[PDB]
Amino acid sequence: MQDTIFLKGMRFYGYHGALSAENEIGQIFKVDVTLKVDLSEAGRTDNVIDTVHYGEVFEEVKSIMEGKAVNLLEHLAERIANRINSQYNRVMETKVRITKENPPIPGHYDGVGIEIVRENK
Amino acid sequence: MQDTIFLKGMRFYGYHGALSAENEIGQIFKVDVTLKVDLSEAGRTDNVIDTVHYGEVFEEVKSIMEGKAVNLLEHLAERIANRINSQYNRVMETKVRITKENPPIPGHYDGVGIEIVRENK
Amino acid sequence: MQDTIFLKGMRFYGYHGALSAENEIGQIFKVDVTLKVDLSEAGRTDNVIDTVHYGEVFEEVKSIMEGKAVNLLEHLAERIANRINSQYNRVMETKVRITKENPPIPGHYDGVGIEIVRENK
Amino acid sequence: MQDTIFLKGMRFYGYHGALSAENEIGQIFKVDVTLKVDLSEAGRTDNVIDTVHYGEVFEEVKSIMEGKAVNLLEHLAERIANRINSQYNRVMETKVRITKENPPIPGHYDGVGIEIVRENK
Amino acid sequence: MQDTIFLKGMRFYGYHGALSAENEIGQIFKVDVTLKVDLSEAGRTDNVIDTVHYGEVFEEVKSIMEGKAVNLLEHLAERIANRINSQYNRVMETKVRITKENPPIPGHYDGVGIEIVRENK
Amino acid sequence: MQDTIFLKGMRFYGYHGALSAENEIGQIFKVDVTLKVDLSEAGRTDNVIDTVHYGEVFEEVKSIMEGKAVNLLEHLAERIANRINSQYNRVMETKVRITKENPPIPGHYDGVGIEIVRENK
Amino acid sequence: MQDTIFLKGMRFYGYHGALSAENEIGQIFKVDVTLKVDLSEAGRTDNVIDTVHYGEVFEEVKSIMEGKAVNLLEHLAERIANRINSQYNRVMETKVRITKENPPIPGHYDGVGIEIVRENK
Amino acid sequence: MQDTIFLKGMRFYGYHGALSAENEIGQIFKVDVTLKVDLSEAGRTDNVIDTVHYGEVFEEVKSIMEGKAVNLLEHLAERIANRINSQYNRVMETKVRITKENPPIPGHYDGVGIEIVRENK
Ligand SMILES: Cn1c(=O)c2nc(N)[nH]c2n(C)c1=O
Ligand SMILES: Cn1c(=O)c2nc(N)[nH]c2n(C)c1=O
Ligand SMILES: Cn1c(=O)c2nc(N)[nH]c2n(C)c1=O
Ligand SMILES: Cn1c(=O)c2nc(N)[nH]c2n(C)c1=O
Ligand SMILES: Cn1c(=O)c2nc(N)[nH]c2n(C)c1=O
Ligand SMILES: Cn1c(=O)c2nc(N)[nH]c2n(C)c1=O
Ligand SMILES: Cn1c(=O)c2nc(N)[nH]c2n(C)c1=O
Ligand SMILES: Cn1c(=O)c2nc(N)[nH]c2n(C)c1=O
Repeated sequence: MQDTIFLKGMRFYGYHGALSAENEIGQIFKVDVTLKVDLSEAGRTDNVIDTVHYGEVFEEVKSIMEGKAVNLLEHLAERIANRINSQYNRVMETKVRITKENPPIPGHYDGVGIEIVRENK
Repeated sequence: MQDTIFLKGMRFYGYHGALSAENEIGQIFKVDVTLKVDLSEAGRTDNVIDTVHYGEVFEEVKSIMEGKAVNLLEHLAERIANRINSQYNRVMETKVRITKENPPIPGHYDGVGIEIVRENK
Repeated sequence: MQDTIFLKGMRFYGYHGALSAENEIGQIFKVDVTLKVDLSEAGRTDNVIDTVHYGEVFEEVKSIMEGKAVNLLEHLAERIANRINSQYNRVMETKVRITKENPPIPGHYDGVGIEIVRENK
Repeated sequence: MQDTIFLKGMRFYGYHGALSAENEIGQIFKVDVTLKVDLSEAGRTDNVIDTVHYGEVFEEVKSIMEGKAVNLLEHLAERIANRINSQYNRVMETKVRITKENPPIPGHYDGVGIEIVRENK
Repeated sequence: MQDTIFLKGMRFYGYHGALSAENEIGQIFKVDVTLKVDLSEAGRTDNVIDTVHYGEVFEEVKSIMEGKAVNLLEHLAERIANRINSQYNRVMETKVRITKENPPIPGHYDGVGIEIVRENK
Repeated sequence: MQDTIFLKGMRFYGYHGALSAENEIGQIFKVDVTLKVDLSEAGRTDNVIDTVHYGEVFEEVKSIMEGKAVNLLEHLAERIANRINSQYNRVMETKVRITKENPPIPGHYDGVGIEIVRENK
Repeated sequence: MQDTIFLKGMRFYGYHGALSAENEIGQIFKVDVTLKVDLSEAGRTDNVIDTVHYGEVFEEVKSIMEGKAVNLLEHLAERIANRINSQYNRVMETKVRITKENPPIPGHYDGVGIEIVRENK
Repeated sequence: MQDTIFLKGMRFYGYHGALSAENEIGQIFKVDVTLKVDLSEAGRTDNVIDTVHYGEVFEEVKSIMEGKAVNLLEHLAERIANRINSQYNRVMETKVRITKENPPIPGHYDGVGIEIVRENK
């Protein structure tokens, strides 16, 4: 099964970061979420109830990215993946990518970050 | 076999959507279509008859994206995949991606959507 | 005097629009603000008090773009220009540009909108 | 008066061109339209009747770009400018820009084209 | 072995096409070439003789894209793949992608095209 | 008179440069050309003879950018402006912009260059 | 005289900022420099001595952007403009633009900043 | 395990190259680094000590890209991969991509380069 649902380039202003100054000032975090879901029934019925609603998905992502400040990107991505899988049975697997296009790194790069893939149990 | 034929970034203005206001106003839908096809004969002969004509492919995609208004993206992608496979034997498999870069989602993201891969029977 | 202060590409999700469906669903509004201000003293002193603070400027723009829903872009731009000039004497003139990259217009365009220039009285 | 209304990046597939092969095949034409209009009343009242409706403007542009095939870009831009000024008194002046990003020119360039500014009489 | 050598976004103005008008006028063709090659020796020695020279590769691609006019993209990609493999033993496999961002297709899309992967015999 | 004709982003691979190594290796030069021309007659008649043909213009630019290697950008832009004005009476003024996006400058910048405006005598 | 010399998109990682946390962490500053200079002699002679060398210009900009940490953008732009005019007589006027694409501003915008134009005395 | 850590679009100005003129003048090298690392513990603990610090990673990449001049890209990528794996046990595998967007290649392409994947021993 290679069907997916996606939310690309979501961006949030949060105060996460290991450096005290990071949590003080804050920055923009870019998030990509890809969910493994079978979409043939929904594609057959045309009934939004036979699939996963993204607006809802976006609400989960948001509430986490714009919530309490944490240290690592790995913690935010793990809270999002775990949160999405717990609420939706149809999501067979969840992939979370978080990019920090402007970390406290003296240099020229397009962005830094992490990505994780969490299968639904 | 890893050969493909592609039509990237096709965009259509349709009135699909689960929200009544969506079907009223309308929006732009971006579509990516990748077809699995063996192109060595055509690459050998140089005869357009030994391959799949995209302009035709685009016509199928268009007629569906700019046709009657439906509820889900999964329905549009399933009508396109099913329609392409039924008309072309050379297409061993069809992948359809539809992006809604501006859904009724209060936030900042690059786009939301779905993707499906339908092997030809 | 050709010095300016600028805030480019600010984007807000608001429910402004003349069509009822527009106010229902909402969309993203992109805003560009250019202020006429003499920056030689501040450039000489290096004292933020001798110039106009943008973060503050952004707060004014935001509070208007993300406030009550209105009909026209001309009303939002006029509320922003009038609001910026009333609060800052150093701003000799204010230019406001608002773009609706996705209005209820069946077609392919990069965006539509208005721009106004309001000298400070 | 430096207020304006704009429609940027409109794109149409038309068959205009001096070369017979151009009119046969066709291409995409990108159009930018900037109208000189006083928007303080509309910005004051918030009444769409006190300003120029772009969707209407876009309809005029479209009907010309997607109408009969002509030879020059100068003819299309002159038909659009003349057409916009004749229908709207509030438009003090109209600027039309048409770009042919893919003319029959053997080379590497981003695009070619013309621009005209037509004051309303 | 997942090492590769690449030449991305090469663009050529050629007169290939099935439509007579296409061969008359011409257009820009974008080409992506990815070659499978083991680069540890060259990465170890730092000797350009232990690897595949791209400038040479580009010369082969060019001479084909800017040579006699043919009908299909599949023919150009097959002439390039076959030509690269015949001249270089180190290339274990060659992938050719050709995009026609402006074919004679009445519509709005980012580009159309084909891709092929040819293992070296 | 604010009408213009334009050729944007033309790019050529030439060996111009003050540094011997520059003339040896070569680089890509990006060129923008804006010509002042009255386009109302041509816009009225639709006759390409009542205006300035760009393809021709591009040929002049090309023959200079891809010709003998010189030292300065100012020399190339002056040869182009002077060449365009001498051949076309309708061009009331010519503006030439040449960008070196990759000069021998150790740093991170989008590009360097010059621009000149030459009225036709 | 409308000739200019330009350096666009220069970017530097500096620790300037009014907020202590800003000077601690640092960020990327984007700089645009446009110099008013008559380039007809240099365009006539082709002698780099009859014009202003940008690499040198870039060195001045750099040494200031990557030097001691200051409070305002207005101070950096004033040090650059003043520094360029003092060293080059041919520069009739200097324009400096500095953008902070990621200031400590909780929001979504493309960038904030200032611009100044300093005529040479 | 499909988790990764990434640093995309890092760019450095180095003097590497097989052509003497290349080492003389220099150019910008773009680097992409993807590291295979298990991020569930760190995602669970939120402790930066349970993962690989990128700023450190960037320092290794930098010191190599901005160090002594070498001949091939394969040598730089092999020094980076080997250097990252030797210093971090958590990195199960390292992928290095280096692009030369402006090599001494007379043509129009987006960039050329190599990529390697080095599993950690
Ligand atoms: C905030 N933050 C992170 O999340 C992080 N994750 C890794 N792997 N390294 C990190 N650093 C340095 C950091 O500052
Ligand atoms: C129109 N529309 C869809 O097609 C859709 N598909 C999914 N999975 N969720 C959807 N929502 C919320 C929607 O409004
Ligand atoms: C919401 N809205 C506007 O603000 C507007 N301003 C002009 N000039 N025309 C407009 N239309 C059609 C609209 O729907
Ligand atoms: C279609 N077409 C034009 O409109 C045009 N306008 C100018 N000035 N030159 C032109 N050429 C060559 C052309 O083919
Ligand atoms: C020039 N040309 C092609 O190469 C081609 N290849 C496929 N598969 N279809 C094609 N058409 C319609 C075309 O015009
Ligand atoms: C090739 N080249 C130029 O054309 C040039 N023009 C100015 N003003 N400065 C220049 N330098 C340094 C250069 O190398
Ligand atoms: C660092 N910094 C500035 O340079 C600045 N310049 C203006 N006008 N406002 C500014 N703020 C808020 C700031 O933090
Ligand atoms: C500097 N340099 C390289 O690193 C390289 N690597 C390959 N495979 N070919 C190369 N050429 C031509 C070059 O000039």
